[PDB]
Amino acid sequence: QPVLHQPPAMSSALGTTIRLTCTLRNDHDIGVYSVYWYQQRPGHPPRFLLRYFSQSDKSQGPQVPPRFSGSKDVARNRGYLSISELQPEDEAMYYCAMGARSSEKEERERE
Amino acid sequence: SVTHVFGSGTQLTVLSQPKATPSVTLFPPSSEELQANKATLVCLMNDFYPGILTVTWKADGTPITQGVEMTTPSKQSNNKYAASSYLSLTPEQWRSRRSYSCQVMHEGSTVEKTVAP
Amino acid sequence: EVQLVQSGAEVKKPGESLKISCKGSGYSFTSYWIGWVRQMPGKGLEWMGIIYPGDSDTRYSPSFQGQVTISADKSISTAYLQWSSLKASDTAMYYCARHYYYYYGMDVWGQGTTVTVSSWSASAPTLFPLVSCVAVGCLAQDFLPDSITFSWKYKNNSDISSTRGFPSVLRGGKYAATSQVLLPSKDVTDEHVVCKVQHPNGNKEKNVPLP
Ligand SMILES: [Zn+2]
Ligand SMILES: [Zn+2]
Repeated sequence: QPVLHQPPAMSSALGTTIRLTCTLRNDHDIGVYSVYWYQQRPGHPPRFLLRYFSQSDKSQGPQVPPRFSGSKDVARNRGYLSISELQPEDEAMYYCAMGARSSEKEERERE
Repeated sequence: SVTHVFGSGTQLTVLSQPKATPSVTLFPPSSEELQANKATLVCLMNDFYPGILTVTWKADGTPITQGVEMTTPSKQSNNKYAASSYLSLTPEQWRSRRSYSCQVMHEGSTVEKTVAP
Repeated sequence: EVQLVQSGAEVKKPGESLKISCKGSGYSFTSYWIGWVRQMPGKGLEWMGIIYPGDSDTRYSPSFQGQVTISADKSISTAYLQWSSLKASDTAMYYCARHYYYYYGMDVWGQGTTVTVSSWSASAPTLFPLVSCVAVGCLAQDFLPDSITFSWKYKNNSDISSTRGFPSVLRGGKYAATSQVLLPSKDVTDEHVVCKVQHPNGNKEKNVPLP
Protein backbone atom coordinates (compact mmCIF):
# COMPACT_ATOMS: atom_id res chain seq x y z
CA GLN A 1 0.00 0.00 0.00
CA PRO A 2 1.66 3.26 -1.21
CA VAL A 3 1.60 6.60 0.60
CA LEU A 4 -1.02 7.93 -1.84
CA HIS A 5 -3.82 5.86 -3.40
CA GLN A 6 -5.97 6.77 -6.41
CA PRO A 7 -8.42 4.46 -8.17
CA PRO A 8 -6.89 4.01 -11.66
CA ALA A 9 -10.11 4.66 -13.61
CA MET A 10 -13.46 6.49 -13.50
CA SER A 11 -16.41 7.42 -15.75
CA SER A 12 -19.47 9.69 -15.61
CA ALA A 13 -21.92 11.53 -17.83
CA LEU A 14 -21.64 15.08 -19.13
CA GLY A 15 -23.35 17.73 -17.06
CA THR A 16 -22.61 15.59 -14.01
CA THR A 17 -20.41 15.96 -10.95
CA ILE A 18 -17.82 13.38 -9.92
CA ARG A 19 -15.54 13.21 -6.94
CA LEU A 20 -12.00 11.94 -7.29
CA THR A 21 -10.31 10.31 -4.36
CA CYS A 22 -6.78 10.62 -3.07
CA THR A 23 -6.25 8.54 0.06
CA LEU A 24 -3.23 9.13 2.26
CA ARG A 25 -1.85 6.04 3.88
CA ASN A 26 -2.76 5.82 7.60
CA ASP A 27 0.89 6.17 8.71
CA HIS A 28 0.13 9.86 8.24
CA ASP A 29 -2.69 12.18 9.33
CA ILE A 30 -4.27 14.31 6.57
CA GLY A 31 -5.26 16.91 9.18
CA VAL A 32 -1.82 18.49 8.59
CA TYR A 33 -1.25 17.96 4.87
CA SER A 34 -2.63 19.95 1.98
CA VAL A 35 -4.05 18.16 -1.06
CA TYR A 36 -2.90 19.23 -4.56
CA TRP A 37 -4.38 18.19 -7.90
CA TYR A 38 -2.98 18.24 -11.40
CA GLN A 39 -4.74 17.54 -14.69
CA GLN A 40 -3.12 16.15 -17.81
CA ARG A 41 -4.91 15.53 -21.07
CA PRO A 42 -3.41 12.96 -23.50
CA GLY A 43 -0.29 14.41 -25.13
CA HIS A 44 -0.31 17.60 -22.99
CA PRO A 45 1.77 18.78 -19.96
CA PRO A 46 0.33 18.61 -16.47
CA ARG A 47 -1.42 21.74 -15.20
CA PHE A 48 -1.99 22.65 -11.59
CA LEU A 49 -5.71 22.60 -10.82
CA LEU A 50 -5.91 23.54 -7.10
CA ARG A 51 -4.70 23.33 -3.52
CA TYR A 52 -6.99 22.69 -0.51
CA PHE A 53 -6.28 22.66 3.22
CA SER A 54 -9.68 23.79 4.55
CA GLN A 55 -12.46 26.12 3.45
CA SER A 56 -10.31 28.97 4.78
CA ASP A 57 -7.03 27.72 3.27
CA LYS A 58 -7.13 27.05 -0.47
CA SER A 59 -5.95 28.27 -3.82
CA GLN A 60 -7.13 27.83 -7.42
CA GLY A 61 -4.62 27.36 -10.27
CA PRO A 62 -3.82 30.05 -12.92
CA GLN A 63 -7.15 30.05 -14.79
CA VAL A 64 -9.02 27.06 -13.44
CA PRO A 65 -12.82 27.27 -13.34
CA PRO A 66 -14.76 27.15 -9.97
CA ARG A 67 -16.44 23.93 -11.14
CA PHE A 68 -13.26 22.26 -9.85
CA SER A 69 -13.30 22.21 -6.07
CA GLY A 70 -11.39 20.54 -3.34
CA SER A 71 -12.47 19.13 0.01
CA LYS A 72 -10.91 16.98 2.73
CA ASP A 73 -12.26 14.02 4.61
CA VAL A 74 -10.06 14.21 7.71
CA ALA A 75 -11.79 11.29 9.42
CA ARG A 76 -11.18 9.10 6.39
CA ASN A 77 -7.71 10.41 5.50
CA ARG A 78 -9.14 11.52 2.14
CA GLY A 79 -8.53 14.34 -0.32
CA TYR A 80 -11.21 15.04 -2.90
CA LEU A 81 -11.44 16.69 -6.33
CA SER A 82 -15.02 17.50 -7.25
CA ILE A 83 -15.74 18.42 -10.82
CA SER A 84 -19.28 19.62 -11.62
CA GLU A 85 -20.77 20.12 -15.12
CA LEU A 86 -18.58 17.37 -16.52
CA GLN A 87 -17.33 18.33 -19.98
CA PRO A 88 -15.44 16.49 -22.79
CA GLU A 89 -12.32 18.54 -21.95
CA ASP A 90 -12.34 17.19 -18.38
CA GLU A 91 -11.31 13.90 -19.86
CA ALA A 92 -7.75 13.41 -18.58
CA MET A 93 -5.34 11.86 -16.06
CA TYR A 94 -5.65 13.42 -12.65
CA TYR A 95 -2.71 13.25 -10.24
CA CYS A 96 -2.70 14.11 -6.58
CA ALA A 97 0.08 15.17 -4.28
CA MET A 98 0.29 16.20 -0.62
CA GLY A 99 2.37 18.78 1.18
CA ALA A 100 2.73 19.20 4.95
CA ARG A 101 4.64 22.52 4.95
CA SER A 102 6.27 21.28 8.20
CA SER A 103 8.89 18.86 6.92
CA GLU A 104 12.38 19.44 8.47
CA LYS A 105 15.26 17.76 10.46
CA GLU A 106 18.20 16.35 8.41
CA GLU A 107 20.84 17.93 10.70
CA ARG A 108 22.18 14.36 10.79
CA GLU A 109 24.81 15.43 8.18
CA ARG A 110 26.40 18.30 10.14
CA GLU A 111 26.51 16.97 13.78
CA SER B 1 6.52 9.45 2.35
CA VAL B 2 4.40 12.30 0.90
CA THR B 3 6.39 15.47 0.21
CA HIS B 4 7.25 15.27 -3.54
CA VAL B 5 5.27 12.19 -4.49
CA PHE B 6 2.68 12.08 -7.23
CA GLY B 7 -0.17 9.66 -6.97
CA SER B 8 -0.54 7.04 -9.68
CA GLY B 9 -3.50 9.07 -10.90
CA THR B 10 -7.10 8.46 -11.88
CA GLN B 11 -7.98 8.23 -15.56
CA LEU B 12 -11.24 10.15 -15.77
CA THR B 13 -13.40 9.20 -18.77
CA VAL B 14 -16.30 11.45 -19.77
CA LEU B 15 -19.25 9.48 -21.21
CA SER B 16 -20.65 11.60 -24.02
CA GLN B 17 -21.77 9.04 -26.64
CA PRO B 18 -23.70 5.75 -26.78
CA LYS B 19 -21.82 2.57 -25.81
CA ALA B 20 -20.35 0.72 -28.82
CA THR B 21 -18.64 -2.60 -29.35
CA PRO B 22 -15.30 -2.62 -31.25
CA SER B 23 -14.83 -3.85 -34.80
CA VAL B 24 -11.80 -6.08 -34.15
CA THR B 25 -9.45 -7.49 -36.86
CA LEU B 26 -6.49 -9.91 -36.88
CA PHE B 27 -3.66 -10.00 -39.43
CA PRO B 28 -1.14 -12.87 -39.65
CA PRO B 29 2.58 -12.30 -40.47
CA SER B 30 3.39 -10.93 -43.91
CA SER B 31 5.72 -12.17 -46.63
CA GLU B 32 9.09 -10.35 -46.92
CA GLU B 33 8.88 -10.92 -43.14
CA LEU B 34 7.92 -14.58 -42.77
CA GLN B 35 10.75 -15.66 -45.12
CA ALA B 36 12.89 -13.23 -43.09
CA ASN B 37 12.55 -15.56 -40.09
CA LYS B 38 10.36 -13.20 -38.09
CA ALA B 39 6.66 -13.40 -37.14
CA THR B 40 4.39 -10.51 -36.02
CA LEU B 41 0.62 -10.56 -35.32
CA VAL B 42 -1.40 -7.37 -35.78
CA CYS B 43 -4.76 -6.77 -34.12
CA LEU B 44 -6.63 -3.55 -34.79
CA MET B 45 -9.55 -2.59 -32.65
CA ASN B 46 -11.32 0.52 -33.83
CA ASP B 47 -14.66 2.29 -33.67
CA PHE B 48 -15.56 1.61 -30.03
CA TYR B 49 -16.84 3.55 -27.02
CA PRO B 50 -15.96 4.11 -24.21
CA GLY B 51 -12.25 4.03 -25.01
CA ILE B 52 -11.64 1.36 -22.37
CA LEU B 53 -10.64 -2.18 -23.27
CA THR B 54 -8.28 -5.06 -22.57
CA VAL B 55 -6.64 -7.58 -24.94
CA THR B 56 -5.82 -11.19 -24.02
CA TRP B 57 -3.99 -13.16 -26.71
CA LYS B 58 -4.41 -16.94 -26.48
CA ALA B 59 -2.69 -19.56 -28.67
CA ASP B 60 -4.62 -22.87 -28.79
CA GLY B 61 -6.65 -21.51 -25.87
CA THR B 62 -3.55 -21.04 -23.68
CA PRO B 63 -2.63 -17.37 -22.97
CA ILE B 64 0.46 -15.54 -24.29
CA THR B 65 2.35 -13.08 -22.03
CA GLN B 66 5.55 -12.97 -24.15
CA GLY B 67 6.21 -10.12 -26.59
CA VAL B 68 2.72 -8.65 -26.21
CA GLU B 69 2.92 -4.95 -27.12
CA MET B 70 -0.24 -2.79 -27.10
CA THR B 71 -0.99 0.85 -27.99
CA THR B 72 -3.34 3.07 -25.99
CA PRO B 73 -6.95 3.71 -27.13
CA SER B 74 -6.64 6.90 -29.19
CA LYS B 75 -9.64 8.97 -30.18
CA GLN B 76 -10.39 9.17 -33.91
CA SER B 77 -12.04 12.12 -35.71
CA ASN B 78 -15.52 10.54 -35.82
CA ASN B 79 -15.08 10.39 -32.02
CA LYS B 80 -14.65 6.62 -31.62
CA TYR B 81 -11.58 5.13 -29.96
CA ALA B 82 -9.12 2.91 -31.87
CA ALA B 83 -6.35 0.56 -30.75
CA SER B 84 -3.55 -1.75 -31.90
CA SER B 85 -1.84 -4.85 -30.51
CA TYR B 86 1.21 -6.69 -31.88
CA LEU B 87 2.45 -10.21 -31.11
CA SER B 88 6.01 -11.28 -31.86
CA LEU B 89 7.02 -14.88 -32.61
CA THR B 90 9.17 -17.11 -34.85
CA PRO B 91 7.91 -18.56 -38.19
CA GLU B 92 8.58 -21.95 -36.54
CA GLN B 93 6.04 -21.10 -33.78
CA TRP B 94 3.68 -19.52 -36.34
CA ARG B 95 3.08 -22.78 -38.26
CA SER B 96 3.81 -25.06 -35.22
CA ARG B 97 0.49 -24.67 -33.43
CA ARG B 98 -2.70 -23.71 -35.27
CA SER B 99 -4.74 -21.19 -33.27
CA TYR B 100 -4.11 -17.52 -32.49
CA SER B 101 -6.75 -15.29 -30.88
CA CYS B 102 -7.21 -11.60 -30.12
CA GLN B 103 -9.74 -11.83 -27.31
CA VAL B 104 -10.90 -8.22 -26.84
CA MET B 105 -12.98 -7.31 -23.82
CA HIS B 106 -15.08 -4.18 -23.73
CA GLU B 107 -17.71 -3.41 -21.07
CA GLY B 108 -18.43 -7.11 -20.47
CA SER B 109 -18.50 -8.20 -24.14
CA THR B 110 -15.82 -10.63 -25.45
CA VAL B 111 -15.18 -10.38 -29.18
CA GLU B 112 -12.65 -12.85 -30.62
CA LYS B 113 -10.78 -13.13 -33.93
CA THR B 114 -8.80 -16.24 -35.00
CA VAL B 115 -6.39 -16.91 -37.91
CA ALA B 116 -4.15 -19.80 -39.12
CA PRO B 117 -1.68 -20.42 -42.08
CA GLU C 1 2.59 36.05 -19.17
CA VAL C 2 4.18 33.68 -16.68
CA GLN C 3 5.83 30.80 -18.58
CA LEU C 4 8.56 28.16 -18.67
CA VAL C 5 9.91 27.19 -22.05
CA GLN C 6 11.95 24.08 -22.63
CA SER C 7 14.51 23.11 -25.27
CA GLY C 8 13.63 20.95 -28.31
CA ALA C 9 13.32 17.16 -28.57
CA GLU C 10 16.34 14.87 -28.45
CA VAL C 11 17.52 11.62 -30.01
CA LYS C 12 20.71 10.10 -28.73
CA LYS C 13 22.64 6.80 -28.47
CA PRO C 14 23.43 5.18 -25.10
CA GLY C 15 26.59 6.55 -23.45
CA GLU C 16 26.20 10.01 -25.02
CA SER C 17 25.91 13.10 -22.77
CA LEU C 18 22.94 15.45 -22.79
CA LYS C 19 21.97 18.89 -21.56
CA ILE C 20 18.42 20.26 -21.90
CA SER C 21 17.25 23.67 -20.67
CA CYS C 22 14.23 25.39 -19.21
CA LYS C 23 13.98 29.17 -19.52
CA GLY C 24 11.50 31.16 -17.51
CA SER C 25 9.88 34.51 -18.18
CA GLY C 26 7.19 36.78 -16.77
CA TYR C 27 8.20 36.57 -13.11
CA SER C 28 11.11 36.81 -10.63
CA PHE C 29 13.11 33.75 -11.60
CA THR C 30 15.49 33.84 -8.65
CA SER C 31 12.47 33.86 -6.28
CA TYR C 32 10.89 30.49 -6.98
CA TRP C 33 12.14 26.91 -6.86
CA ILE C 34 12.36 25.10 -10.22
CA GLY C 35 11.92 21.35 -10.28
CA TRP C 36 12.33 18.65 -12.89
CA VAL C 37 9.73 15.92 -13.34
CA ARG C 38 10.27 12.79 -15.49
CA GLN C 39 7.43 11.04 -17.27
CA MET C 40 8.24 7.77 -19.02
CA PRO C 41 6.00 6.69 -21.91
CA GLY C 42 2.62 5.52 -20.57
CA LYS C 43 3.51 6.27 -16.95
CA GLY C 44 2.98 8.82 -14.17
CA LEU C 45 5.02 11.74 -12.87
CA GLU C 46 8.36 11.49 -11.06
CA TRP C 47 9.94 14.23 -9.01
CA MET C 48 13.58 14.29 -9.97
CA GLY C 49 15.16 17.29 -8.30
CA ILE C 50 14.76 20.91 -7.39
CA ILE C 51 16.85 24.07 -7.62
CA TYR C 52 16.63 27.57 -6.20
CA PRO C 53 17.94 29.98 -8.88
CA GLY C 54 18.65 32.63 -6.25
CA ASP C 55 21.69 30.79 -4.89
CA SER C 56 21.45 27.48 -6.78
CA ASP C 57 20.64 25.35 -3.74
CA THR C 58 20.17 22.04 -5.57
CA ARG C 59 18.42 18.91 -4.16
CA TYR C 60 17.73 15.49 -5.65
CA SER C 61 15.30 12.62 -5.24
CA PRO C 62 16.72 9.36 -3.77
CA SER C 63 16.42 7.40 -7.01
CA PHE C 64 17.91 10.25 -9.07
CA GLN C 65 20.90 11.33 -6.99
CA GLY C 66 24.12 10.72 -8.91
CA GLN C 67 22.19 9.99 -12.10
CA VAL C 68 21.55 13.55 -13.24
CA THR C 69 22.75 17.06 -12.62
CA ILE C 70 20.49 20.08 -12.11
CA SER C 71 21.79 23.65 -12.44
CA ALA C 72 20.82 27.30 -13.11
CA ASP C 73 22.06 30.54 -14.74
CA LYS C 74 20.33 33.49 -12.94
CA SER C 75 21.49 36.00 -15.56
CA ILE C 76 19.68 34.24 -18.42
CA SER C 77 16.78 32.99 -16.27
CA THR C 78 17.53 29.41 -17.26
CA ALA C 79 17.46 26.08 -15.39
CA TYR C 80 19.15 22.91 -16.61
CA LEU C 81 19.04 19.17 -16.35
CA GLN C 82 21.95 17.11 -17.64
CA TRP C 83 23.13 13.56 -18.14
CA SER C 84 26.72 12.30 -18.28
CA SER C 85 26.09 8.88 -19.85
CA LEU C 86 22.65 8.29 -21.37
CA LYS C 87 20.98 4.95 -20.94
CA ALA C 88 18.16 3.27 -22.90
CA SER C 89 15.93 3.52 -19.81
CA ASP C 90 16.32 7.32 -19.70
CA THR C 91 13.94 7.52 -22.62
CA ALA C 92 11.04 9.58 -21.34
CA MET C 93 9.63 13.09 -21.38
CA TYR C 94 11.12 15.63 -19.05
CA TYR C 95 9.25 18.58 -17.47
CA CYS C 96 10.47 21.54 -15.46
CA ALA C 97 8.01 23.43 -13.31
CA ARG C 98 7.89 26.37 -10.93
CA HIS C 99 6.99 25.99 -7.22
CA TYR C 100 4.36 28.31 -5.81
CA TYR C 101 3.56 29.94 -2.43
CA TYR C 102 2.53 26.39 -1.43
CA TYR C 103 6.21 25.84 -1.99
CA TYR C 104 5.40 22.13 -2.58
CA GLY C 105 3.08 22.53 -5.61
CA MET C 106 4.28 23.05 -9.18
CA ASP C 107 1.90 25.75 -10.48
CA VAL C 108 3.59 26.53 -13.80
CA TRP C 109 4.78 23.75 -16.13
CA GLY C 110 7.22 23.92 -19.02
CA GLN C 111 5.81 22.27 -22.16
CA GLY C 112 8.15 19.27 -21.90
CA THR C 113 11.22 17.94 -23.71
CA THR C 114 11.13 14.39 -24.95
CA VAL C 115 14.35 12.42 -25.06
CA THR C 116 14.75 9.15 -26.93
CA VAL C 117 17.73 6.92 -26.31
CA SER C 118 18.03 3.95 -28.72
CA SER C 119 20.99 1.60 -29.27
CA TRP C 120 19.92 1.63 -32.92
CA SER C 121 20.47 4.58 -35.25
CA ALA C 122 17.97 6.88 -36.98
CA SER C 123 16.61 5.26 -40.17
CA ALA C 124 13.93 5.21 -42.85
CA PRO C 125 10.96 2.90 -42.16
CA THR C 126 10.40 -0.53 -43.70
CA LEU C 127 7.01 -1.52 -45.17
CA PHE C 128 4.87 -4.65 -45.46
CA PRO C 129 1.23 -5.72 -46.29
CA LEU C 130 -1.30 -7.22 -43.83
CA VAL C 131 -3.54 -9.91 -45.33
CA SER C 132 -5.18 -13.13 -44.09
CA CYS C 133 -7.87 -14.70 -46.33
CA VAL C 134 -12.44 -8.72 -43.88
CA ALA C 135 -10.10 -5.74 -44.48
CA VAL C 136 -6.37 -5.37 -45.31
CA GLY C 137 -3.55 -3.28 -43.77
CA CYS C 138 0.05 -2.15 -44.35
CA LEU C 139 2.54 -1.61 -41.51
CA ALA C 140 5.80 0.26 -40.88
CA GLN C 141 8.74 -1.03 -38.81
CA ASP C 142 12.38 -0.21 -37.92
CA PHE C 143 12.56 3.60 -37.96
CA LEU C 144 13.69 6.55 -35.87
CA PRO C 145 12.53 9.03 -34.74
CA ASP C 146 8.73 8.83 -34.32
CA SER C 147 7.77 11.20 -37.11
CA ILE C 148 6.00 9.07 -39.72
CA THR C 149 2.84 9.59 -41.76
CA PHE C 150 0.92 7.02 -43.84
CA SER C 151 -0.73 7.33 -47.28
CA TRP C 152 -2.53 4.83 -49.50
CA LYS C 153 -3.26 4.64 -53.23
CA TYR C 154 -5.14 2.30 -55.61
CA LYS C 155 -3.37 0.31 -58.37
CA ASN C 156 -4.15 3.35 -60.54
CA ASN C 157 -2.95 6.79 -59.41
CA SER C 158 -5.79 7.81 -57.05
CA ASP C 159 -6.33 8.85 -53.41
CA ILE C 160 -8.08 6.93 -50.58
CA SER C 161 -9.93 8.40 -47.58
CA SER C 162 -11.05 4.95 -46.30
CA THR C 163 -7.97 5.00 -44.00
CA ARG C 164 -6.89 5.74 -40.41
CA GLY C 165 -3.60 5.72 -38.48
CA PHE C 166 -2.76 3.84 -35.29
CA PRO C 167 -0.23 5.02 -32.63
CA SER C 168 3.42 3.96 -32.78
CA VAL C 169 5.25 1.35 -30.65
CA LEU C 170 8.83 1.41 -29.34
CA ARG C 171 10.38 -2.07 -29.59
CA GLY C 172 14.08 -3.02 -29.52
CA GLY C 173 15.07 0.65 -30.03
CA LYS C 174 12.95 1.26 -33.14
CA TYR C 175 9.35 2.32 -33.73
CA ALA C 176 6.41 0.77 -35.65
CA ALA C 177 2.77 1.46 -36.58
CA THR C 178 0.04 0.38 -39.01
CA SER C 179 -2.76 1.75 -41.24
CA GLN C 180 -5.65 -0.23 -42.76
CA VAL C 181 -7.99 0.20 -45.73
CA LEU C 182 -11.49 -1.21 -45.83
CA LEU C 183 -13.08 -1.89 -49.20
CA PRO C 184 -16.27 -3.34 -50.78
CA SER C 185 -16.23 -7.16 -50.95
CA LYS C 186 -17.68 -7.26 -54.50
CA ASP C 187 -14.43 -7.37 -56.50
CA VAL C 188 -12.64 -10.63 -57.43
CA THR C 189 -11.15 -6.28 -60.74
CA ASP C 190 -7.70 -5.82 -59.12
CA GLU C 191 -4.55 -7.29 -57.49
CA HIS C 192 -2.78 -4.71 -55.31
CA VAL C 193 -3.14 -1.23 -53.76
CA VAL C 194 -0.07 1.01 -53.24
CA CYS C 195 1.01 1.86 -49.64
CA LYS C 196 3.09 5.09 -49.28
CA VAL C 197 4.71 6.63 -46.15
CA GLN C 198 6.66 9.75 -45.14
CA HIS C 199 9.68 9.99 -42.80
CA PRO C 200 12.59 12.42 -42.09
CA ASN C 201 15.06 9.61 -42.96
CA GLY C 202 13.48 8.39 -46.19
CA ASN C 203 10.01 8.00 -47.68
CA LYS C 204 9.10 4.98 -49.85
CA GLU C 205 5.92 3.58 -51.45
CA LYS C 206 4.96 -0.14 -51.80
CA ASN C 207 2.04 -2.32 -52.94
CA VAL C 208 -0.68 -4.13 -51.02
CA PRO C 209 -2.18 -7.45 -52.24
CA LEU C 210 -5.94 -7.73 -51.65
CA PRO C 211 -7.92 -11.02 -51.65
ZN1 LIG D 1 -5.72 14.22 12.69
ZN1 LIG E 1 19.48 29.00 -0.18
